[PDB]
Amino acid sequence: NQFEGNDRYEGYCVELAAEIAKHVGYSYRLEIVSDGKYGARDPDTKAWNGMVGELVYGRADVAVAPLTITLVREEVIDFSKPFMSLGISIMIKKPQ
Amino acid sequence: YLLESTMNEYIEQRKPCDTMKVGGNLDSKGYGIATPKGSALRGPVNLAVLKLSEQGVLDKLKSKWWYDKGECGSKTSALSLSNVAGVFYILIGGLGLAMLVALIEFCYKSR
Amino acid sequence: NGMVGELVYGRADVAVAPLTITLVREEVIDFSKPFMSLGISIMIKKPQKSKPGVFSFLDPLAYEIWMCIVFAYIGVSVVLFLVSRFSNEFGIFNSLWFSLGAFMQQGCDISPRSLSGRIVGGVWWFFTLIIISSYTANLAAFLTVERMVSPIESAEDLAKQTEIAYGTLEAGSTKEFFRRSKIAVFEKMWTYMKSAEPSVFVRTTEEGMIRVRKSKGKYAYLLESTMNEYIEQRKPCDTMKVGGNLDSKGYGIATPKGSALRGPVNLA
Amino acid sequence: NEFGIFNSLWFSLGAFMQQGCDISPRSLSGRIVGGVWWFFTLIIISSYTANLAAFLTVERMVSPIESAEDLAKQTEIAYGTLEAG
Amino acid sequence: DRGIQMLITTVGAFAAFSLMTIAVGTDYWLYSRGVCRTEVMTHSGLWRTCCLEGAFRGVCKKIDHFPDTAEYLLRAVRASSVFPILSVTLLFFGGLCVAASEFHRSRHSVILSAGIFFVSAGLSNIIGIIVYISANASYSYGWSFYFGAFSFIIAEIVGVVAVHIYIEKHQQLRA
Ligand SMILES: CCCCCCCC/C=C/CCCCCCCC(=O)OC[C@H](O)CO
Ligand SMILES: CCCCCCCC/C=C\CCCCCCCC(=O)OC[C@H](O)CO
Ligand SMILES: NS(=O)(=O)c1cc2c(cc1Cl)N[C@H]([C@H]1C[C@H]3C=C[C@@H]1C3)NS2(=O)=O
Repeated sequence: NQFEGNDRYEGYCVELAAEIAKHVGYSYRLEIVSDGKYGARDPDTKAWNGMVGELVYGRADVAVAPLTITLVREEVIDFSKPFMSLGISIMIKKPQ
Repeated sequence: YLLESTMNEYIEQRKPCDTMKVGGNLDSKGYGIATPKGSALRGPVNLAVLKLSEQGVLDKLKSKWWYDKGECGSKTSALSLSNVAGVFYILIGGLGLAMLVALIEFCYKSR
Repeated sequence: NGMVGELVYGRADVAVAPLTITLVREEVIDFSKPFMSLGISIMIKKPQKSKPGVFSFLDPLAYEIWMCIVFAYIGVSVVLFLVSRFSNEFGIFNSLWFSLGAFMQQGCDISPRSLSGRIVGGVWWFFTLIIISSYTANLAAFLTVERMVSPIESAEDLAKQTEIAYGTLEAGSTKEFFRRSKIAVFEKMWTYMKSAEPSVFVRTTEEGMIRVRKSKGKYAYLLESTMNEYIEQRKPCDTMKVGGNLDSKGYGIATPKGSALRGPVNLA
Repeated sequence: NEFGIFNSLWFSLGAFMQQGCDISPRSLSGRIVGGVWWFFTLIIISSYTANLAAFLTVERMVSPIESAEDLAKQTEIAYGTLEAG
Repeated sequence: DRGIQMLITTVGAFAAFSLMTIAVGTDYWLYSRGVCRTEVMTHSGLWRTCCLEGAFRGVCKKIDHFPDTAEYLLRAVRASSVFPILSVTLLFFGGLCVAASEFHRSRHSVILSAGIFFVSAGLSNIIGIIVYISANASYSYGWSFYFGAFSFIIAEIVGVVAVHIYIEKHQQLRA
């Protein structure tokens, strides 16, 4: 509440967006996606939702979230080289 | 829960640390900076990411936001003193008791 | 020169080799998304399996337990003497002998007769039973346990010392990485490598592998983790990867800048 | 040198703790008591140190799942994912 | 041999007290890596942690002893350092009795009480060490630690000699 704008947030991707902006030489405002979803094409409507939807339809110019590189998404948006590796993993409650 | 390994690791490093990653990774992939198809930002962003990677910036950011968080920081092995400390407490307790009994048995026999 | 040269000058249309994605190369050729991850890593000649020490019989217990056993032994012996003189006989020398025999599970000529002497004796017997049982459990295992110790076991360790020479493949991504580095450790490493005579660099991975194998643990080869792992698994497997990875990167399928194959290759 | 109560207690304790004693029973009934107590001691102490060795060497707290296949094979644990991910 | 025994006792009592007081005061118990907070190689003691490398070399911060009943008790006992302090106290009273044995000779029990104080001081010391090491669960022990250990050894030697003095006294005056 004491802060306003892009300075309201912190985290890995916040600093990454800052550094990218520095290197590229542009100003930016961090808009949180409205849907709160990462991105998927609804098979019935064929509409992209979430961050991917926001990118495609023109409402946003970049996405600096933990957005996974996938074939379906690469067909509709451009991705840079990966900035972090990962895999699908299982999370279980630790026994006592 | 099936989630991405990065989030899984971050969660497992924070209280209430009752969750844990099991096994390996089901596949291998990565996050990318996205842009609209036919954008003019595509090339510069790619080059920026390469610069950031080669300069250790991404490494430092990862190390900062994952490892340094550490809300909870948690086959011939030597026994440690902590494993047997109880036997030492009993021992010194017993020596104390023996000295006490000896003073009594004295004072009783002195009177 | 090499594959990148061929791509730039138009001699080829694609490169499907283990070509590292780097900034300098990205400015002249178009890379795909990486198809394999790697990092820079250290290969050293596998050290000999160290035989356990002359004093390996101490190994089942931490040093601090041994120290505390010794103080406990003195404590018990002094308190025994004291209580007995307050009550052959338990002078200090015999108290020391009694305690030592109790601990070693031997017994000796004398046993306490007083109540306080018997309390001391009883708790020392109990202590002995717990500690000796714990010590003797796995003893033969500790006496026969070989542990290989790496000379360096880190990048910093390799930078600090000067007895082991370390090199790279030249005209490779790793050499370029070290040359253009700004990190303290890697700048130090490069300053060393540039000046070192004879040249620490090699022409081929096989060359570096042979150099580590024939240098009797005086050469450490800096190569990509994928090749390192592959080699370390092959016979005679007398090499070993030491420490973690110095960085993170990946191999990409290259194409000449402005190629028509760029998009299809990425999607493939 | 005789088996009054305090020396009886001391004899028994030494036998149990594997130390031995000043004194040993000489009568038949004393030796019956001593002999069964020696037997009891040998079983119980041996059981303690046998089983102690086991506790000092067990270190494999094995997870039920340990892999994807083990999650797929069972049906007691439900596993999900994030939507639109 | 009465003179030599009393010399050993008196010098020994002073030695043990000095060593133990230094040890409790000084901060070279443990050489571990850590942070003096304005990780780096530090030297710690019972009370303080202090840096040996960097810009903050010589900055020294108070230990947070408190960052299960058994765990709580261990933390409490470690925090207070009741056992090392009790060892210093008992060594103080032992030395006091040793001094008093020269003046008021009429009561023999004074030198015996010195003996009992020194023996007890050593037992307090052992408990201290065990609590210290147990609570700390790469590292190494420094010279303050070894001073505590040498204090234990000397205290036990002096306890033995004091008790011998009293025995010689009760064996001379009965006959
Ligand atoms: C004349 C004969 C003289 C007799 C001389 C006596 C010495 C013999 C041995 C004493 C063992 C010590 C007793 C150990 C008891 C520990 C109990 C304990 O700690 O219990 C924790 C509990 O399980 C909650 O977790
Ligand atoms: C010289 C003075 C005399 C001293 C004498 C005392 C020594 C006693 C020792 C051991 C008794 C153990 C005997 C236990 C044997 C019982 C089991 C058995 O024999 O068989 C079981 C059954 O027949 C099939 O299931
Ligand atoms: N440490 S990490 O896992 O966050 C991480 C992961 C990666 C990094 C950098 C870091 Cl710091 N860089 C690479 C990038 C550099 C060039 C090689 C692969 C891409 C382009 N992506 S990655 O291999 O996914």
